[PDB]
Amino acid sequence: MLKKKQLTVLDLHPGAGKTRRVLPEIVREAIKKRLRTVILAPTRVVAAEMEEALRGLPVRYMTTAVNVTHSGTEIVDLMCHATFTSRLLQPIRVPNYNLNIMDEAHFTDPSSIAARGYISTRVEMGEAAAIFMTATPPGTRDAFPDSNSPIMDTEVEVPERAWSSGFDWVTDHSGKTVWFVPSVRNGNEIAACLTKAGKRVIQLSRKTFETEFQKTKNQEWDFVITTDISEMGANFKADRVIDSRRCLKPVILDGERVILAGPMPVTHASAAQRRGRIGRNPNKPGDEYMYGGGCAETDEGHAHWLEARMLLDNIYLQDGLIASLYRPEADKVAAIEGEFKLRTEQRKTFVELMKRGDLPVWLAYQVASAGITYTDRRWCFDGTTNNTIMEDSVPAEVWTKYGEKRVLKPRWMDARVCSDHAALKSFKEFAAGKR
Ligand SMILES: COC(=O)[C@@]1(C)CCCN1S(C)(=O)=O
Repeated sequence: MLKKKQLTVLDLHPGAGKTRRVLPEIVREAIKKRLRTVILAPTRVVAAEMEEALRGLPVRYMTTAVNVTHSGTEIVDLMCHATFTSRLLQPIRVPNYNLNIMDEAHFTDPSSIAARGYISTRVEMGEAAAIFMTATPPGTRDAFPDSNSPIMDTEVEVPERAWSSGFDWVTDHSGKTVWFVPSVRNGNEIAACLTKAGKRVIQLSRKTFETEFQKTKNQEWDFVITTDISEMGANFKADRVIDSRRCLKPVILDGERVILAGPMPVTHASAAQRRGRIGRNPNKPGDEYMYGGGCAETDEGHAHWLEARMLLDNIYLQDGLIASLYRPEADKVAAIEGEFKLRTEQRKTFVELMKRGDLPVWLAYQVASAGITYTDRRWCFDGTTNNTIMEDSVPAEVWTKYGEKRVLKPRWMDARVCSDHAALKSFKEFAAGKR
């Protein structure tokens, strides 16, 4: 696999040992051939799992999730997918890695899609080798792949709100369950219901993942309520998965705003990854997978793929050339390569709005291309009356950096800035000039 001009899709079933057995072997061979190597982890929890698998091998961990003293003589770097894309965007020089290994290469966040497009373009140009590690590569139509032990699959009605009766099977269980919900707000309602019934519940989401995941090992639990984030390597010691088979989809309407459409069916890849959390111990057959809906290819027209093109149009590759999206996922967006390319100063603003401002890619692009500087927050208050952000059924309010009390009415409306209590609290601080 290690020869140039070759991208290998390592697609063993979930739990086959791609991380703990296959990855150290690849790394030993790459170190033997003096290949400059990058290992890309989806999250910080996977990066820590990787240090345990690669202990004793000379790897430079470019993450603060690991506390290692680096010798300064390593030719293998390990960083998160987002870190790689971030450094490609920033003026920091990134080595031209001879071998690029992406673990959990099915991740659909904009920074992951952009990293795949960049790496696969370098391979197509004959400059590098690449290994994409995932049981569910782009385009997969099998939601029921192989497992370490047999799984009991059951199509059943799954509650999406609190309930009083009709779902005795949910609470009559004596093992541990991992339940996938379409959103944080939906997970809160179901968690409150289970807690009221005497259950011990832990809730996972993107912003709280590293902190709350530790609780699955530190304390006894009955249920874990999670969003799609637990599809990226998150290992659990569970005997059941309750899968709503639903997710929210960001959609750009009329090129003017972003809405959170749905809940709608997950892809075949997501359903297979959610099921993949159980049936992993060959000595414990009969883990349960209860699913409450079907799959559809909801990745078509999803805004993440448009955002990855916004990222790639602003990364240098060679003169005026721009990296293309990885061919199996290149048709999910109707976008012309280069249409989002910004000049030096607007690009610098675009980067800072995502990196420091913590804004979604699409929203940061609208601000930067309009000629607005990073610290100028006047667009947070001068939008139309139907762009008013609502908190507790009343217009949200902030004190501006001038000391004036104003209604949050952004010129560009992106539903992700107020999708939950935490996101809106962060957007209020941004609009106030607090970061
Ligand atoms: C945490 O998010 C990031 O780091 C990414 C890679 C996400 C999209 C671009 N930004 S950016 C400006 O490069 O920081």
